[PDB]
Amino acid sequence: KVFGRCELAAAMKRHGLDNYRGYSLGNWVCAAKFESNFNTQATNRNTDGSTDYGILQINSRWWCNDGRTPGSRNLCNIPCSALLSSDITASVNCAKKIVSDGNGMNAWVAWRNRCKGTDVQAWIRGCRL
Ligand SMILES: [Cl-]
Ligand SMILES: [Cl-]
Ligand SMILES: [Cl-]
Ligand SMILES: [Cl-]
Ligand code: NA
Ligand code: NA
Repeated sequence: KVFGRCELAAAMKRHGLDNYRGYSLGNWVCAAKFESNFNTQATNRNTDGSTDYGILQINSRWWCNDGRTPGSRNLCNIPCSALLSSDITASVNCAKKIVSDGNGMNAWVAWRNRCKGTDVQAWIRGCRL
């Protein structure tokens, strides 16, 4: 599924991401835009052989099992393909574990490089939430 901007913000808000660990909703929408262009079916290979999956590009080295990342973990206890669903529950619940790991949203390189220090509230401007 390709979400609209405000549709994704509302979905994220209902699943409890708004101000989760102090990150206002616009941070999450900004990260999703630059990680996946709001497409739940996004996948992208990494140089180390791991793969990033779904709307928040969650990687198979640490967080999910895809059966082809040797020596990896599965800390969200899910198959990586669950992260490609039109239902974002698994992505959101796994992202809550990631953002709580110690480095906050800096775990998402694209958030650090494209969202951190910018007016992220612009990403939810105009939305009925
Ligand atoms: Cl947009
Ligand atoms: Cl914030
Ligand atoms: Cl959903
Ligand atoms: Cl933090
Ligand atoms: Na915001
Ligand atoms: Na894995």
